[PDB]
Amino acid sequence: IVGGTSASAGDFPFIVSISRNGGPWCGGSLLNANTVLTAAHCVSGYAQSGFQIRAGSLSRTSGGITSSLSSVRVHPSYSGNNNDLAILKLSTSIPSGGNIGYARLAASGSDPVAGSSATVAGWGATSEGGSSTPVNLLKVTVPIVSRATCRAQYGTSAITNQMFCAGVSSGGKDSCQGDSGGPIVDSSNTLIGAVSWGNGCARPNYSGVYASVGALRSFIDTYA
Repeated sequence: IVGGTSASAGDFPFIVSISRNGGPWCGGSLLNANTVLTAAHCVSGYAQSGFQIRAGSLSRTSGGITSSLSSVRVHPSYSGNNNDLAILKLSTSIPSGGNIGYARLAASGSDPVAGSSATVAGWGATSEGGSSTPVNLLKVTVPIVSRATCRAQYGTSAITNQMFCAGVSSGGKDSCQGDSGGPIVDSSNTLIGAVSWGNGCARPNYSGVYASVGALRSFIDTYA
């Protein structure tokens, strides 16, 4: 996260860190005791056993409850950056309570409205190409950018009906590498997306692009 502040305990009861090979990698969202939602690109085709989920902590490396993976399922229409969601099943069930809870999802068919506030969180870099990453979870609030404006930035084909965008024209506030798969929420803390892709991080006039939960509820609902 670029331009962020430290998340407080319980800000995102459902957020998980996804370590890979013992190191930082991605974020995700705990949907129920045995299921995490993340970005497909975080997991597709990689060795499953390299991943470890942690819930209930502001750190990636201690606190809360861990699990390995039992299975990975990417969206059936995943292609390039499009439809960038995956369902992970956990080898260890994670109970709600305390600072752990399960995500509530954006309604099917919903689409975040330009100008509304959104908050994104993760353990990723604090600058584009940064090598260091924070111990504790960061968050940042950015407005939704209309799909039309986002298509002006990236091209028409590049931004689909299963993506939405968020950021500020001046840049300086965004998700970045290592934040992929983690949550973006609306102002009510309802999960509206997963961190997906963008041109660099926090660049002027290049929004962050998010996989849209509202557009992808059939997949999520079927397999969660």
